[PDB]
Amino acid sequence: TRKAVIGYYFIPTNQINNYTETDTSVVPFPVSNITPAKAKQLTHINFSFLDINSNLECAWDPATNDAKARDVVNRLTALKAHNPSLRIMFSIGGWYYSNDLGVSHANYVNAVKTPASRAKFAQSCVRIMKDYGFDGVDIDWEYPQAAEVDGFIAALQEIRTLLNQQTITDGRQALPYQLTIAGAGGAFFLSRYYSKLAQIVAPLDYINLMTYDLAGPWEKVTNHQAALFGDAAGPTFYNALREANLGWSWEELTRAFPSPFSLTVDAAVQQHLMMEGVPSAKIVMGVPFYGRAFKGVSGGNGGQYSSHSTPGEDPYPSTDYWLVGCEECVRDKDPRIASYRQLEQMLQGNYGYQRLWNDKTKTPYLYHAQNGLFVTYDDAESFKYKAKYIKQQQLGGVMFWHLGQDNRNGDLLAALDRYFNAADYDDSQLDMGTGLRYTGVGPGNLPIMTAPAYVPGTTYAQGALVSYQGYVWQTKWGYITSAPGSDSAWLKVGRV
Amino acid sequence: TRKAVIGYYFIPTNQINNYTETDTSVVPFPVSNITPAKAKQLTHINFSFLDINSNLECAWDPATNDAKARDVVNRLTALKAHNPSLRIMFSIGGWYYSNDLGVSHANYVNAVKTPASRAKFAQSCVRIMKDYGFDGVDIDWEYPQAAEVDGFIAALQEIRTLLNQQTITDGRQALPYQLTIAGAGGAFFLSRYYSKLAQIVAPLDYINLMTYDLAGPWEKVTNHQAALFGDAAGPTFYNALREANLGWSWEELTRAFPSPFSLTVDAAVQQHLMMEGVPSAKIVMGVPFYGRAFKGVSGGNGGQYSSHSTPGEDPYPSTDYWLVGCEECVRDKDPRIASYRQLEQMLQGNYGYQRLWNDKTKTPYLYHAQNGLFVTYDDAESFKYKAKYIKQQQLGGVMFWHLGQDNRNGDLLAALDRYFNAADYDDSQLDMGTGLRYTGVGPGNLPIMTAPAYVPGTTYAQGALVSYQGYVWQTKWGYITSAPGSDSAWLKVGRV
Ligand SMILES: C[C@H](NC(=O)c1cc2c(=O)[n+]3ccccc3[nH]c2[n+](Cc2ccccc2)c1N)c1ccccc1
Ligand SMILES: C[C@H](NC(=O)c1cc2c(=O)[n+]3ccccc3[nH]c2[n+](Cc2ccccc2)c1N)c1ccccc1
Repeated sequence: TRKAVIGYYFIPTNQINNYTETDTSVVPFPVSNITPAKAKQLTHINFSFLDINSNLECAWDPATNDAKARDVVNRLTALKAHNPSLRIMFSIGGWYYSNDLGVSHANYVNAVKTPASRAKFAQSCVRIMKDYGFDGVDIDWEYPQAAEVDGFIAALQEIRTLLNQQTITDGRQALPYQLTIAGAGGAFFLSRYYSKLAQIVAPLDYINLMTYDLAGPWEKVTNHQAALFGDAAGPTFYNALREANLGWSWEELTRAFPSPFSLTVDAAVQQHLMMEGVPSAKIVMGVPFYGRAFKGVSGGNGGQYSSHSTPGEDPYPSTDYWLVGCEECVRDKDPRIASYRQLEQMLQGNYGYQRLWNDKTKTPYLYHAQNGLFVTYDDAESFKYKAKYIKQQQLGGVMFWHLGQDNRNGDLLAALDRYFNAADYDDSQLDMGTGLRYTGVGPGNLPIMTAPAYVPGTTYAQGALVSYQGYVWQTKWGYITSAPGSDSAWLKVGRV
Repeated sequence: TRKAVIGYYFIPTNQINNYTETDTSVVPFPVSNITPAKAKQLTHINFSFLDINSNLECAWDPATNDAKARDVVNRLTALKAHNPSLRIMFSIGGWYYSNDLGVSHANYVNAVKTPASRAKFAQSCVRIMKDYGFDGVDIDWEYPQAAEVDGFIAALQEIRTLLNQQTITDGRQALPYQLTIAGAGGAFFLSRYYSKLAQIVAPLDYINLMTYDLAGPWEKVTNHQAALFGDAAGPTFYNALREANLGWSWEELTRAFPSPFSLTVDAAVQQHLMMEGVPSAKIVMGVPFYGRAFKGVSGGNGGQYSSHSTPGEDPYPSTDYWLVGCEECVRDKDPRIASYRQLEQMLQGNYGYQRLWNDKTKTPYLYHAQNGLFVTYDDAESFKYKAKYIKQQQLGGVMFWHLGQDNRNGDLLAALDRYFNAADYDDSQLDMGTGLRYTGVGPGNLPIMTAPAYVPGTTYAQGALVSYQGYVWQTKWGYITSAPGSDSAWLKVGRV
């Protein structure tokens, strides 16, 4: 099965209203920049962002010019002529709209609250999709909380029902309408809905893990924002998942959620695989096409794992644009975020940066010795290890944020497509390194084991192993006289 | 309120069928031994044991001679003339009848399954109580498993209704018919039903904690079988309660069930008090009137905390009676258990035993240097700390197993009555020692705490404390934008 390659296309309302394909000063990345070659390297384009209005329906930003917006979407759907597998999705949400303190957060909470509101919202999604020519629905709520999860899920089920009907009605069996979400890529936000991952994923074609922004100005110590594996010299974090409303025992929580742990991409993938009902083929690994910049770092380790003096406020509170060489940061008035395209021209422009590599996290980073700057980002070389990981773990594919941040040649997108599909690329000997792996074990990734069948009437000692009702169980203490699952003495440790 | 003093009277079927008050070789402890003075020192006598037959009704052992059994009961109920507060209870169950592999275990499991079976069993309990002149019903099932608890509880509720009605019908408002159980006194067996303690205790007058047999031949290391507080030099155990179906988070389970922990009487009491809905006044501390003997111990600490060569099979598999001086062990064909009366005479006979004292556990023990023997037991001085504990923790009183194991002067029973009621006994200065206390915290023992009210729209750092909806909550990590109780980030740490 061909791996998914899901690239976000984000364009602000202002850029839609003044859309042009001939002037980077108003629209830096028009649809024209997506050539036929790039469209063939993509499987999905997530147009972003749409929102949920106060009428609890999916809708565009009220300031959007509908005619210009329809034209941009048409420019995107025209790309399907170059790739009959391409889907133009649209995304509802994003951090700005849907975060706890975001402008529209209440609309997300209310839209999923009742059967009537969910049916009304679900219909609005399909309607938006058919009216504008999209190929599926992507929900990016960051993030539903525990009491909202069940309503959120019933909404996803309802959208799945109407999409499947719309697929049959439209004869789209060859390219069915799809439903996806962007999921959390770190344990803290994941813990909000972690216990109900199976029911969340069941109606989805993919869950796109936002396995980036694992470091940023909101953290006291600088770090890699999308490390694949852990670095023992780097910071560790409290495993919030051991506090999720799972209803598991102490042993189960401990074996599944070691704490502290390394906040890595591999961690977020394994934590999804630990739950029953979450198939690997539905997991998509997100990767960033941008870097995160810190100032005020110390020396001695290339800027890694150092305290810093980067403002953490949103938006950027000053007009001090201290990322040398990033005049795209001047345009956006924020020196903390730089696209891969900008970072490339910073490296080749003699600005004082060194490209260093951490062979444990398998990610690059830039260090500025003179002004004390640190940048964490990804490139075509980090994508080689992540692509092999995707294949080894039988994941659904890759997602990235976002297209407009690739270089003008599109090397990041091409690298991803190459690593999955190029007949002349062979990563069988690529060294995945000795960085720390996430070693938790849960109900969904229990190892295959063999054990004698349980015998009623037997008294088992501590550590005895038996097979029962499909699993291998182990006693946590001695003198066990009841059956596995009947008694808290038995721990599930193996499968089949 | 007078503290309860509940003494079990156990007499096997063969002793009932051949009952005599003139021959200790046939009946070692006839009812005659309980004088009016001793009768005034008791509040309850639990006659034991009755059983549940295959008709799912309460009944005597089929081999019992009914006329002789009535004679034994009448000798107990006649004692009520010397103490107008005394109740002669009868107990259903015990280890031999009700343990998982016991002869009648299925009858207990099946009796509580349905409304019809529970009603039939409950009525049989009242019918036995009135027919033989008992004053209440005591259930000693060792122990109901997790799936049986709800049915067990509905059975206890149903007995409560018929007892309350029977009290009205008989004009016994002055001495109402009572309902009790013996509960587990150690975490392993307690974990079977721990989560449902409140609903179990709700219909009861008392739950009698079997806070003994916390050491025995089934343990590899010798230890005190009823230590009041923990000895750091002694063995520690896996805290099974952290594996019970409580639905708590990792932090809550860890806060409530530190592990490993000292298996003590204080542990079992505090673990009951940690649960909401379990009033201290209903908790009764059991104490043993017998000792447990081990052979093959090493020296250096009086036989404490040593490996041993004691058989653990039941019954005792040989005729090797290695407990010097214990003639009663020869009669009973088991050198591992000795009544306090017998242990006293062993100390009086120059058999090689020394009485030592552990001032951490507040319990005595015997050590035999010559043959390497160790005995854990209780006496009148250990009862001084346990009686003071009962008063300090506002428990309902004391229970003991069993009357027939006291000496003929009744010093153990007289000691308990003295420490609770004698005007000339003063334990106000008794030093409870520095033994380890059980420090767990749960919902029934959350401390009162004060914190500023939670503020919607605020971002909290890690460790912040707020008051909300009746509790004080603490953040387990930073950047918290959700309400307490709404999210896995908040930990209940105090009550408002
Ligand atoms: C999609 C991706 N990421 C966000 O959209 C975003 C993610 C976080 C975040 O994980 N996060 C985690 C923990 C605490 C705060 C916080 N805040 C976030 N802010 C808001 C923000 C805050 C401070 C500084 C900059 C931005 C955000 N916009 C992105 C978007 C645009 C450009 C590049 C990348
Ligand atoms: C009421 C008290 N206690 C028992 O009646 C008893 C309690 C256990 C027990 O807690 N326990 C806990 C864990 C594992 C096994 C086990 N077994 C028990 N056996 C049976 C037994 C088995 C092996 C060796 C000796 C005795 C027992 N009779 C008693 C009764 C009469 C005379 C003295 C004391």
